[PDB]
Amino acid sequence: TKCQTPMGAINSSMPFHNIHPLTIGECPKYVKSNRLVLATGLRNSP
Amino acid sequence: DIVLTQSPGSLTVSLGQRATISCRASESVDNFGKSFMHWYQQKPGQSPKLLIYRASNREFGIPARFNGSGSGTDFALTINPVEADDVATYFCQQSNEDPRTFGGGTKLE
Amino acid sequence: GLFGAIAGFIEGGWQGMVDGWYGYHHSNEQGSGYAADKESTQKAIDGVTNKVNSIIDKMNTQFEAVGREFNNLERRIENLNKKMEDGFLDVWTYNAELLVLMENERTLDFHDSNVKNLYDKVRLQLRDNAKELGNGCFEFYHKCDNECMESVRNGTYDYPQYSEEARLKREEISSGR
Amino acid sequence: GLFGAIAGFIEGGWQGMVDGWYGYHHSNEQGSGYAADKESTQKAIDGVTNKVNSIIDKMNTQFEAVGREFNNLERRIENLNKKMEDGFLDVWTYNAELLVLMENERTLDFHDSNVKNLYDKVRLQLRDNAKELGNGCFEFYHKCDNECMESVRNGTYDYPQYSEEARLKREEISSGR
Amino acid sequence: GLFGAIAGFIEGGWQGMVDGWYGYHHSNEQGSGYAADKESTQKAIDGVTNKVNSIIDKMNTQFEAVGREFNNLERRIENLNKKMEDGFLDVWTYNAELLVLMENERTLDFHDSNVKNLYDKVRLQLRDNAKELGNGCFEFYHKCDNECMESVRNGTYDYPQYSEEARLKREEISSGR
Amino acid sequence: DPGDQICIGYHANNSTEQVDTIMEKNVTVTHAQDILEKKHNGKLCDLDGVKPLILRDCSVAGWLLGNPMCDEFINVPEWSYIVEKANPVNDLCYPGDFNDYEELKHLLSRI
Ligand SMILES: *[C@@H]1O[C@H](CO)[C@@H](O[C@@H]2O[C@H](CO)[C@@H](O[C@H]3O[C@H](CO)[C@@H](O)[C@H](O[C@H]4O[C@H](CO)[C@@H](O)[C@H](O)[C@@H]4O)[C@@H]3O)[C@H](O)[C@H]2NC(C)=O)[C@H](O)[C@H]1NC(C)=O
Ligand SMILES: *[C@@H]1O[C@H](CO)[C@@H](O[C@@H]2O[C@H](CO)[C@@H](O[C@H]3O[C@H](CO)[C@@H](O)[C@H](O)[C@@H]3O)[C@H](O)[C@H]2NC(C)=O)[C@H](O)[C@H]1NC(C)=O
Ligand SMILES: *[C@@H]1O[C@H](CO)[C@@H](O[C@@H]2O[C@H](CO)[C@@H](O)[C@H](O)[C@H]2NC(C)=O)[C@H](O)[C@H]1NC(C)=O
Ligand SMILES: *[C@@H]1O[C@H](CO)[C@@H](O[C@@H]2O[C@H](CO)[C@@H](O)[C@H](O)[C@H]2NC(C)=O)[C@H](O)[C@H]1NC(C)=O
Ligand SMILES: *[C@@H]1O[C@H](CO)[C@@H](O)[C@H](O)[C@H]1NC(C)=O
Ligand SMILES: *[C@@H]1O[C@H](CO)[C@@H](O)[C@H](O)[C@H]1NC(C)=O
Repeated sequence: TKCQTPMGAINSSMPFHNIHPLTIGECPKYVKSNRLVLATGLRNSP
Repeated sequence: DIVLTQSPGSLTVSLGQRATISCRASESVDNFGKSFMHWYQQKPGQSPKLLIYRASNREFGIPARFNGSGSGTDFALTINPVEADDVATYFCQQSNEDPRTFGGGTKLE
Repeated sequence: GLFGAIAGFIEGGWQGMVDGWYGYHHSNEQGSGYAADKESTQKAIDGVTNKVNSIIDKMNTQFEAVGREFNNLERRIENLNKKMEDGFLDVWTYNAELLVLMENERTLDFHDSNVKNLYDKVRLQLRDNAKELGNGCFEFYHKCDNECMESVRNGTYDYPQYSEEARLKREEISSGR
Repeated sequence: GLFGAIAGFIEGGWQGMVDGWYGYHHSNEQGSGYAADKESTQKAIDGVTNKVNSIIDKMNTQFEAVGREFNNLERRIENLNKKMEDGFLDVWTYNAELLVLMENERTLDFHDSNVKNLYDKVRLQLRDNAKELGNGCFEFYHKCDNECMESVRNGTYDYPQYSEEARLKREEISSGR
Repeated sequence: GLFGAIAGFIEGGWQGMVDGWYGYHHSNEQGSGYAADKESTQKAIDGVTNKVNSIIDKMNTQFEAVGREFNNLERRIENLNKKMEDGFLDVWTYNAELLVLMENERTLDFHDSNVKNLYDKVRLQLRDNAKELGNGCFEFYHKCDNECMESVRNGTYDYPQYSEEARLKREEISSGR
Repeated sequence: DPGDQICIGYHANNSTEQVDTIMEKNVTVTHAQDILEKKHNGKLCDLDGVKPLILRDCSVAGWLLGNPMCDEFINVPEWSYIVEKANPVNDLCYPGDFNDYEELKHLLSRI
């Protein structure tokens, strides 16, 4: 990998991860959140 | 397949001089910023021996006379000064991409 | 929502308009159909795309924990190390989560704005050559064939060309038919 | 403010409408009166309530100072401890103060929006069956009794049913007598 | 942008109006000219000025690095000191940059709002005594001299006073010329 | 008789993707973008090229001092990171203490 965690490696393009804060390598940035989703499209009807 | 071609095939060098063996890769063997080339020494009549890993660093217990050099498509094992117990055939092998491929090998006299 | 167009005076969207975020439904003698304003939709895509990159980019530098070990009589600095590192994780998590929540509102209202503005673009083109029906639709006072529809969709609508026909219908409308 | 309704084209509010944030004043032969719009008022309440809760909730994890003591030759880590703990108090305070300032603006404009949108709801129902007076009020071209008033307030206004009576008045009105 | 006015239905601004951000161009027999709306321009200036001061002021307390030195066997606290101090520089840098970006959007959308609202102040005054042309301009159905222009710009336009002259003109227009 | 019509409108689909907002949770949207990675592969790996020095039941002390049970690590090649168990069985076989042990471990974080 480009990124290793004490629980395992990450292979990801995402800007964030929530695996473990102590990483080495070229990693995403750790946050405590369970869920992070940006809106891109618009509000869905039904 | 990454075809590895060593040159020259056979090299005779005077004692106490410089042996310079080359390697040329069909495609690069060189990502993550490091070169994934390796040099191996086969003294006659026995199994091959590990000299250099990732193209530049000596394996423990290898004399400094061995200069691993190169980057990308072409590399070079430099033995200097050449000693008596250096008669062997030298191999370069890449690990950048299966299937693991070796050089033809270069015999030193 | 804020601009009152999406899930407002236009109630619900069109499953059958697949080639864009905003667009038109037309209905005349030659049939009916969906279309899209590519250009407005594109500005939205450009906008939202820049927004997502801008979020990613500003969060690029950000605290990165490191392991340090401490012995049984360095408990105070060990705690200070923990709390310090936790402290930043909490801060960045707050920054990140709140950024997401806040920009979502902006993004959704952005779209709502985009649909209103498009409607208003059309509204001020047609004027009294069409009748505002109130649900997002216009009912023309004149005949508008497929060429004419395209002219409306592209800002090309010629008001003078139909104004005579429009005023003639209103005249029949005043008479009661 | 942003939407130009609260303290804009509607100048000042109604001290006399107590059972909601937004609503109607009507006036006809049968009397006059105030009436809240329940659904818009409720959406506002849902929104502001969720908003205030979200603020409380996001500030739930957040730096918590702890006391640690240090002796007279641990001044550097004692200082490092102070500046660290102060550093976070300053950050959270900024985050908290700035969140409040930004969300107040959003809240006030939210209301402004809600009102414009309520106004536009009536506007696109009535159309030319009423005259836009410019002050937040509509004057009907036809008689609108207590039953009819309720129909406007709740989405049920039938335009076709009155459209005939309306067009008849405008005719008298247009000639000047 | 969001309100569709600046670089929207009013396409491009006036190089020749120097004494304000928003205002009027009028045109009649007696000539033409530009004129700033003092009150909106002042509110905008008041608005942006308070905003900038509020930004400066909230960033007033904020982390201030201090030099501390450490010896060759205090590598762990030297690192913890470094990362901590860097940790705050990053947070504040994020805070400053993101604040600028979010408020620039708000500022630009603020102006867009101000122009829409100014246009709408004129629109709901004139009503059908003038014709909405769709480009930011109104064409009067009656003669409006330099004095009358001023009355519109400052809130004083009397609709009943011209309403008679307007309806007479609309009749000629209906005949077709 | 009815007249022609043009409507302005917007995209809908069968997405059940959901975003949160300050005023409203679980808003269902036409399109969305996840930005959190929650998945890993559960293994310790080579990092860019380089295998880590995975000590097994040896400790960092155990390794450097060369506890007999740590013979596997007598002469290690370049490594990318070191991995140490919470409580290595093979540490200071002869009881004692390792001075500035943590400060030394800190030095290893750079080697
Ligand atoms: C939104 O408001 C609309 C306007 O009120 C409602 O529409 C109305 O619904 C009923 C239809 O059944 C009706 O309203 C009643 O209100 C009158 C008040 O004076 C009442 O007098 C009428 O008759 C009543 O009394 C007589 C005897 O005196 C009985 O015969 C009747 O059965 C009744 O008890 C009248 O029924 C209106 O007809 C109708 N409005 C219009 C304009 O037609 C909507 O129902 C409301 N929507 C919702 C969702 O609440
Ligand atoms: C907004 O500006 C308006 C234009 O100046 C102003 O209305 C004007 O006020 C008085 C009405 O009594 C008149 O001013 C004088 O102008 C001529 C100068 O040649 C005199 O000969 C007149 O007799 C008159 O006294 C203007 O006629 C009048 N203009 C209009 C269009 O009504 C308003 O007062 C201003 N608004 C406020 C709140 O002050
Ligand atoms: C969302 O799903 C529904 C149901 O699966 C789709 O409705 C179908 O539409 C097709 C043609 O558009 C019909 O042939 C099917 O009979 C419909 N299904 C049912 C159960 O009636 C709908 O088209 C889907 N929307 C999108 C955008 O894919
Ligand atoms: C938003 O929607 C999610 C997903 O439907 C909800 O998460 C569920 O929460 C309930 C109890 O609150 C659980 O029983 C479910 O198992 C959860 N779903 C999942 C997929 O984990 C969430 O509660 C909703 N939030 C709000 C505020 O309505
Ligand atoms: C290997 O050869 C290169 C190129 O001549 C030289 O610069 C380098 O110093 C040599 N490396 C060693 C370890 O002698
Ligand atoms: C809109 O129509 C005009 C005139 O027909 C044309 O020049 C222009 O390219 C069209 N734009 C699009 C996006 O189709």
